[PDB]
Amino acid sequence: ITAKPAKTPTSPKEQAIGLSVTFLSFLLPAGWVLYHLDNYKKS
Amino acid sequence: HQTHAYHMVNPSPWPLTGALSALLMTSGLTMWFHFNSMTLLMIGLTTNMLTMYQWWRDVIRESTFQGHHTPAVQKGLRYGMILFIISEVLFFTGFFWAFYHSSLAPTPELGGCWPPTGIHPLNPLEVPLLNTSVLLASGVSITWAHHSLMEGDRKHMLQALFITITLGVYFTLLQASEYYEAPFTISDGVYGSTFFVATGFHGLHVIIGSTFLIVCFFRQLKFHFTSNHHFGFEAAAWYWHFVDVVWLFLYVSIYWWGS
Amino acid sequence: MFINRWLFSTNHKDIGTLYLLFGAWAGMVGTALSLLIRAELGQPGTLLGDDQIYNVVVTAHAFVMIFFMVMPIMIGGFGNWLVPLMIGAPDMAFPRMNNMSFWLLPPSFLLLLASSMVEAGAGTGWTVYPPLAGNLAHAGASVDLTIFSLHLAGVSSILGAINFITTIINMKPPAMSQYQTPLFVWSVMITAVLLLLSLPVLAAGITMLLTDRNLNTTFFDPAGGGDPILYQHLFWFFGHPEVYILILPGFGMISHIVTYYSGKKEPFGYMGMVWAMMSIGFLGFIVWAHHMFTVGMDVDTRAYFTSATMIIAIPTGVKVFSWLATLHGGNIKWSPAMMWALGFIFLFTVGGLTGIVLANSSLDIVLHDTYYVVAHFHYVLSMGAVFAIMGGFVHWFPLFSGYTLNDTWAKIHFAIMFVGVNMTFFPQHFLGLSGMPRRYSDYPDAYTMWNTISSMGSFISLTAVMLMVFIIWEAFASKREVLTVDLTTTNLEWLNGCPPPYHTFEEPTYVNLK
Amino acid sequence: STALAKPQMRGLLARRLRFHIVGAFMVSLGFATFYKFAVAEKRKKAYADFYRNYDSMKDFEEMRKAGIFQSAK
Amino acid sequence: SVVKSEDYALPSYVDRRDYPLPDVAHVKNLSASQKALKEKEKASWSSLSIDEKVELYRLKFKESFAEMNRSTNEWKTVVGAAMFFIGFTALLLIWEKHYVYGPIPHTFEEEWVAKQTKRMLDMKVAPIQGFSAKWDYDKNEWKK
Amino acid sequence: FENRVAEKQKLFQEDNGLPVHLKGGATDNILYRVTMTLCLGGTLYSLYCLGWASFPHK
Amino acid sequence: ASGGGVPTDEEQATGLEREVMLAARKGQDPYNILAPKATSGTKEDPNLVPSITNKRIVGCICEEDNSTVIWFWLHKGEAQRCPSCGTHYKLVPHQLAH
Amino acid sequence: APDFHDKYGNAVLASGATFCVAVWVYMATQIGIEWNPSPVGRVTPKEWR
Amino acid sequence: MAYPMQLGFQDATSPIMEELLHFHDHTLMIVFLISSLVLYIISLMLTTKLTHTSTMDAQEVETIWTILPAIILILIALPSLRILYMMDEINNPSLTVKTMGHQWYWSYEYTDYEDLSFDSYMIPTSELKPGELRLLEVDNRVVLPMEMTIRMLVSSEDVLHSWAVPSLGLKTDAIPGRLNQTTLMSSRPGLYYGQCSEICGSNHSFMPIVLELVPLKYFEKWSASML
Amino acid sequence: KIKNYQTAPFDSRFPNQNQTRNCWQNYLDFHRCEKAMTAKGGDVSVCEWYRRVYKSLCPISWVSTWDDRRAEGTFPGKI
Amino acid sequence: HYEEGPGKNIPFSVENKWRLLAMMTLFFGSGFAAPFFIVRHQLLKK
Amino acid sequence: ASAAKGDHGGTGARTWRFLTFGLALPSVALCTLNSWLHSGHRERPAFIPYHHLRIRTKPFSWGDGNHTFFHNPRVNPLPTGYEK
Amino acid sequence: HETDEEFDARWVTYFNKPDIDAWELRKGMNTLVGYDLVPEPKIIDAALRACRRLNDFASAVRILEVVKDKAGPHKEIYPYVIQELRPTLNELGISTPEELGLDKV
Ligand SMILES: CCCCCCCCCCCCCCCCCC(=O)OCC(COC(=O)CCCCCCCCCCCCCCCCC)OC(=O)CCCCCCCCCCCCCCCCC
Ligand code: HEA
Ligand SMILES: CCCCC/C=C\C/C=C\C/C=C/C/C=C\CCCC(=O)O[C@H](COC(=O)CCCCCCCCCCCCCCCCC)COP(=O)(O)OCCN
Ligand SMILES: CCCCCC/C=C/CCCCCCCCCC(=O)O[C@H](COC(=O)CCCCCCCCCCCCCCC)COP(=O)(O)OC[C@@H](O)CO
Ligand SMILES: CCCCCCCCCCO[C@@H]1O[C@H](CO)[C@@H](O[C@H]2O[C@H](CO)[C@@H](O)[C@H](O)[C@@H]2O)[C@@H](O)[C@H]1O
Ligand code: CUA
Ligand SMILES: [Cu+2]
Ligand SMILES: [Mg+2]
Ligand code: NA
Ligand SMILES: [Zn+2]
Repeated sequence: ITAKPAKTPTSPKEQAIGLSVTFLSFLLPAGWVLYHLDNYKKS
Repeated sequence: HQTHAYHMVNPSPWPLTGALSALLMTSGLTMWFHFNSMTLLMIGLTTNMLTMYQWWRDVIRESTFQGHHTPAVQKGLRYGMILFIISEVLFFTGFFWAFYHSSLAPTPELGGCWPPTGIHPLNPLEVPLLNTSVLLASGVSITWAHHSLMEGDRKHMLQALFITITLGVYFTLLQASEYYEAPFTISDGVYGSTFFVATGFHGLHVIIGSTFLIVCFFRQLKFHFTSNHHFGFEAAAWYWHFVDVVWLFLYVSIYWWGS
Repeated sequence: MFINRWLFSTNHKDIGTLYLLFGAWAGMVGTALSLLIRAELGQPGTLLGDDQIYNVVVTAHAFVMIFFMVMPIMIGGFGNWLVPLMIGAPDMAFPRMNNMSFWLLPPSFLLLLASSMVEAGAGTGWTVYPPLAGNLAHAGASVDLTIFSLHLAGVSSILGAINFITTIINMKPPAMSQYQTPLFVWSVMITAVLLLLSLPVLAAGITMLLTDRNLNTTFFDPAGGGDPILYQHLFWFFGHPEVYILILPGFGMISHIVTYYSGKKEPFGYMGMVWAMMSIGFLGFIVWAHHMFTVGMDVDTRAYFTSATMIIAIPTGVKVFSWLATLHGGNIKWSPAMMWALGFIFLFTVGGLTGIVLANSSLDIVLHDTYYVVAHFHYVLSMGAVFAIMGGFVHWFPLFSGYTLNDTWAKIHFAIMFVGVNMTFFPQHFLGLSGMPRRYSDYPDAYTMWNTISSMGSFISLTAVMLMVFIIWEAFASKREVLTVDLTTTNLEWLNGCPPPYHTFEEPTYVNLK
Repeated sequence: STALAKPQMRGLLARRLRFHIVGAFMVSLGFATFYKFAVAEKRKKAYADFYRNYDSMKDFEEMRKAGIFQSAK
Repeated sequence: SVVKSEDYALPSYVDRRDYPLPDVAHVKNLSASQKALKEKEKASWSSLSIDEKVELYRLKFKESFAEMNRSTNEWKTVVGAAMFFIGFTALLLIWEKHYVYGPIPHTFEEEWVAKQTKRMLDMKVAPIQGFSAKWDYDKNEWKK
Repeated sequence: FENRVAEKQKLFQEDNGLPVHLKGGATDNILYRVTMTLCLGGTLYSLYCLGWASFPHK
Repeated sequence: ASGGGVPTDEEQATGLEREVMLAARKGQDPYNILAPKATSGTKEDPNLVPSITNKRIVGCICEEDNSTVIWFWLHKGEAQRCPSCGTHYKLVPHQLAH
Repeated sequence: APDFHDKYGNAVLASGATFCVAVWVYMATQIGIEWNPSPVGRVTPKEWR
Repeated sequence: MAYPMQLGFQDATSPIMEELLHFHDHTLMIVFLISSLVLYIISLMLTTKLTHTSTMDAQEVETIWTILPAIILILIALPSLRILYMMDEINNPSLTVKTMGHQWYWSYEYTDYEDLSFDSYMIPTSELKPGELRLLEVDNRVVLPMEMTIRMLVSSEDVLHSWAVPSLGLKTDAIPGRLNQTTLMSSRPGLYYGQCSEICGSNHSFMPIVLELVPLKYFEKWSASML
Repeated sequence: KIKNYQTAPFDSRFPNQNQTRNCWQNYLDFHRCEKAMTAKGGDVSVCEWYRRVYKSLCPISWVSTWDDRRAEGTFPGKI
Repeated sequence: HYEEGPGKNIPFSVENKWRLLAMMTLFFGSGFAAPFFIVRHQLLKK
Repeated sequence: ASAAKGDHGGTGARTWRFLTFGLALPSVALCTLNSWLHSGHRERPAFIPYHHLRIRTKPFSWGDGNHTFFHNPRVNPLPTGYEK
Repeated sequence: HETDEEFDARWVTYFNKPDIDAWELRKGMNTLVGYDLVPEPKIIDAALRACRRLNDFASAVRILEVVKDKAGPHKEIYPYVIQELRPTLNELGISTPEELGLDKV
């Protein structure tokens, strides 16, 4: 396939930001629940 | 401007209202069976009925009034109704399978016999034979209706279709009376379970098919059908023959062989 | 405008977009349930301290992945986007019904989430066998809410199957016979005929479970003369067609992706590939009791089910060999979609082969209800389906969005996923042969090492899933618009540009007879 | 200078295919042979040799004296 | 030379080893020297210089076979980055061991295992191949 | 009865840009608003009921 | 025994369904219901492809029973050839509803 | 003209492999995970009754 | 029982189980060969610059690739069905024992002569004696005579369960209202473990089976003492 | 008199894995016979074989529910 | 008519990449987080 | 079979009306007489509380929980027997 | 199908057509390189002469590159073919891709 160059290039720094927020968005809420399992298990 | 013959449908809200009426009907049966309340179920049955009415009203606007059913569109609808009726045949097949599984190898809790000890089956030569004659009769009159329509005879299409609907209603009243009179119930083990769930779902399809022929009757009274284009009447007749065929298998299997 | 377009749609591409988004969000729910399973198992002892919860999470993981992730993506998503374009049709036969099959899914999913939130959930297995799923061992609304969730999902799919069969049979150019239609459109036709005939039997079975739980029927209760084994027959009569329905549209996509990236105008042995899919769909109706070899079955019936099940290897082998003969002589482009298809071909073959071991009822006595069955279906089903899905998605994403992905990042995603799934499932074979049961929340200590490695594998596929969400973001963030695409002469869905206009084939294609 | 001799120019992909499919067959035969001796016969012989002079009462008596049984002390 | 979205329905240029003569020339608008070069091409090609020959090739084609077929270092970035994210997953599993999992059962203690192991060899677990088969009951030691 | 389909054909083919489900007039809008009110209000009520049923009432 | 009162399509068919019926009567196919029949497809006797715009997709089934169909845009102007079999096609644009 | 892979590929390979090996070795050996390997050749059996 | 890092089947305790081990070795050889052939052909398809992209004729090759797989299946089916019918053949047992599943423990009935029955529950981890196996031991084992054909009948008093002993090649679902029959014969004395193998609710993982195989005269005396 | 019972032998009437009907048939035969004997003033001793067979095969809870339902008058087989 | 074209044939905006990052985070993160929270809810009921 | 009648020159509206009134509806009339002639209440059987009948594993969602939906007091006993 | 000799003659005749057009030259070469063979010198000779009649130097060079590419790892085949065409290359003033530096990456 061929394509145009990006209309809104996403630089390495912007990719690190997108990847980090994507990762925290799945890791943090599950991490919180699992960290506190014992507070639930005997709550 | 298209230059094929198929129908691009206007954006419509009926799919969403029909999906939500499904969530309310099922949420509502849950509420009725567990939280002692009929509220959600009644709102869902009401939305279901409004959805069906507006959706099929709009198919009639599209075809009779707007002219969107070209022969290609109509052939697609023929396939859709045949594949629907095959799906309903497979649904009844699950119920016949449960029937033969239970009655061909009756367990010791039953007395090891069929019909179970303590079950007194209806006599298949009484009302069940009558109901058989009534549905077969209505298969002959709906065929009279169809030929009168193809032959351009308005009054005799109306009379034959009325007679067919009157027979469907008579079968429904008969079956209601049989259910009241029956000495066994749905809680009478697997005899009651197979008998009432399999004939009850058949009865429900008799009510749906009768309602469909009643819609065709009012469409014919308003001149919607032409002598050559009348697919809603064909679909209603194929469905009504389905209902008759399912009844013949119920009568032979459950009422006659299983007695 | 927004509501008319996205809630009242009658357009096959938008509705297909909706199903891709739905299925992607389902796949996150499913993946999180799978990570909970493997966290409970990742070391000996109890994590959740409540095995009724562990059974609910296992039951939900399978229904979400099967009914809310695979079927919506493959048939609702790729089916609706691609089948009309591949046959030059202006939309599906029933464009407004098509929108009800999509909208029944969010309510069906809400009912399943309701089932897990009320009472103590339905901790039944996705087979929902009575009497555990009955009203004494699972009293309360949860199993009924699961039964309704499956009813709404069945009706969505039976109506989708009527629409796809009619569209495919009625809406091709007048010169194009069925034997001029692409293999993906055949794989969809055949999946739809399986849906049409199998779903109504599962609706009969689960409606009888519903009446046994609420109306005092006794189809499956021996006290009234019922039989729990009758449920298993009606469940599996649907359930074996269901597994071929999960893979058939994956086989269709794979034939297109391997043809395309081998630079070929056509798959090898097209009519052999049509025959093989029809044969697998036909034999898929006469094998189901291989799911029941330990219920107390007569020896001649075990013999018949063992032999009929194995026969499926013949047509499936013709398709594996034909994909290899399609790569043969190709100018191979090693694009990320090609990697996903070649991973499919190898990992699907492994799983199909462990299926053939299980078809031998004498070995199945020892292997039934152990992790060897779980390893089987996570290779052929979880990996074969998911890898055909990922290969489809990376292949066709520039068609549906108009934008390109970063191919390097997509290769990276492939590599990480390939390591993860193999680390997670491959040791489950050893667990199975050495006798670890499925559906357990903890195991005898001897099974620790393989469980520990399988749970570490599951985290590797999680890192892949997170990465994939970033990869889609980056493509939409960067906005590299497509310019040119090769082999449009044998890939009609790309010839209207990327994305194609809302209405395509308003003027139909011209195809002569001659 | 020396002219170059004419090489085989036709069917080179097919030729390569036939060579390696034959090769893969030979290797398959090799492996079947290795496997029947490293695994399958190995197993038959382990079982056969174990049971050849096996004395089940003696094994039971050793188990009983080690204290393993509920029904035998 | 610029390719536009609105050109999708027209034949386009591709460099593919298996489609060596594409449907259009790489350069469609020529300079006046390029045009005269095309005129010169209609006379004996022995009169064209090497540079003119190269230029006629480059007006017709974008990349040569050697160029389009070249290998790249992308595999290093792919394999490296896949290793980096696999390494990151181990950070997740260190966090889960530290913060989520409690103690394993006491049956994994060294002394329990030693006793349990004796009791497996007392009951001759897997005596033919798998486990007791590897113990020497005469010498009272694992078989060498 | 008399055949008045041609009147209806004129009505529903009027070039007024209305989608078919509202092209019969004001009565269509009212029926549409009843149906959608009941569906959306019922759906909010079923979410309330799940909220209620999600917790033990002892 | 027999009477009338049911409309005929001649009387009551409307919209596109009426257009297709009236066109079929004149033996025409403005809505592409039929498969066109091939010409010899040479440069002198090209397949003639009607369009209401300036380009139309053609699928060419190069030999009877091929399962592979070859697809390409055919543009107004000089005749174009199938990229597989070389058969010629020429676009004949315009019109429909008068 | 160097792309990303020509300029960064060797670094990405080298550090990604080093990092991956280091952190998995540490996770496998330093944090108390019980792999439960075979007793064969490793455990001295001890009286239990 | 299984042992740490095990890859294959538990060693065989009954001659049916040894048959299955040899049949599995034969089938696994065929599975490795095919999977390794497909992986090899894939690598071969992908490792040449030579091309051939024109239409290829498929009927010659589809013969080999339907007949060869059919022969391999018949070569699995033949030993496979031999075992199946062999296990099924008339045995004459010397003893019948019934087991009933419950949520979540098993009971056993040995009522050929006297009325003997008892319940058998998992030993909780905190109550295990040194060296005993977590999740596997029970309070009351199923003591049985070694070297004798026994008929086990299996049922349930509540939901489904399944009664399994992998070293003996046994797994028979336990279904309320049904009496499923299987035969068991141990070549050796010892302790053989298994675990419930049909999901039956929150303690499915915690209702194991332990057989204790001993000479007949010990079995007679143990039976007498359990009355 | 014709004894040395060890367990119920193979019965070609019930050759397969589900033995429910074997248990049930021998329970019915026992009680039918015992009924025949007790009535016609003969001796229950001749009914022994069916007694031994259904004792060996039938779950105790089945036998005990079926004895209760005979006492209750709700046993569904014919004796 | 409706908007056509890249970025316009979808029910979410891609006009700003950071606002898109937030919408995608909430969309996929809410699917992923749900089962953790449903297990918390069932452990908290007893 | 051919039935025992004849027509086939044409199966049109006239023929199917002839079958409707000449065979189908006379059949229904005969069966209606046969039924409404073996009608008349038959003597209800002695109640026996068999455990495979009158099953109650959950109360019904209507009435007192213990009556079936088309409960007929004359012929449908409850688990504890016929109603007063 | 046909003998090697027949196949080669058919392709010689295709490219030797005096008024072959540019569409036909491309169709020919792009069809021919789909086959499992490196085309014989005589076939390549005729296609390079079609290039001459069509005034197309660039396509003649690219035809030489594709002969090399079709030989894959059989490195003796391309020099043999160039050897064989040398009288033609000389007569028509066709420089090889190597002589033009187009083999360097
Ligand atoms: C993830 C950790 C794994 C730990 C490994 C073993 C530990 C050794 C202990 C220590 C070794 C000491 C010797 C003790 C011998 C025990 C004998 C026995 O009773 O034997 C029974 C055993 C025999 O098992 C073995 O003899 C181990 C061999 C493993 C199979 C070969 C593939 C190697 C896979 C690579 C690693 C896994 C992930 C990739 C696998 C990719 C998918 C298959 O159990 C099986 O039945 C497992 C196979 C399941 C069947 C699926 C087969 C499909 C083929 C797989 C692809 C092959 C072609 C590609 C060729 C391979 C190219 C990739
Ligand atoms: C994508 C979904 C999918 C697919 C396609 C398959 C395909 C097959 N599966 Fe199944 N299967 C599952 C999903 C799938 N399965 C699931 C979900 C379960 C568990 C359900 C539950 O309990 O939850 C399951 C369970 C299951 C069982 C029950 C095991 C048990 O519960 O004890 C069995 C038994 O026979 C079985 C067999 C097979 C076979 C023989 C195939 C065949 O179709 C495979 C054919 C493929 C090949 C053989 C490989 C390709 C072929 C060649 C390279 C040619 C040469 C090969 C030979 C000569 C052998 N599968
Ligand atoms: C004259 C024939 C007309 C039939 C219809 C009449 C009644 C109410 C409406 C619904 C019809 C539904 C069809 C069948 C469903 C189940 C049982 C119904 C058949 C019936 O009516 O059976 C009655 C029992 O009804 C009962 O429980 C009634 C319980 C009513 C609640 C129905 C429960 C809803 C459950 C249905 C779920 C449907 C799932 C559908 C799947 C769709 C596919 C996805 C029998 O009466 P009885 O007093 O036991 O015995 C007679 C003694 N004198
Ligand atoms: C107490 C009463 C409530 C009972 C509960 C359930 C409700 C009853 C529903 C009864 C079904 C009514 C269907 C009416 C359809 C009217 C629309 C119609 O018939 O539409 C026709 C197209 O057919 C078409 O769509 C064919 C469309 C066919 C629809 C078939 C529907 C069957 C529905 C079953 C639903 C339940 C499932 C069963 C449960 C297990 C329009 O084309 P023509 O007729 O050719 O007219 C055009 C000519 O005039 C031109 O000259
Ligand atoms: C299967 C998917 C799961 C994958 C593994 C998840 C990886 C974990 C990512 C981190 O998650 C967080 O980590 C914490 C600690 O590291 C938490 O803070 C807790 O820990 C503290 C420090 O001990 C306190 O500062 C806080 O109150 C807090 O609740 C917490 O809330 C949480 O969001
Ligand atoms: Cu009992 Cu699982
Ligand atoms: Cu199956
Ligand atoms: Mg099971
Ligand atoms: Na655990
Ligand atoms: Zn062509």
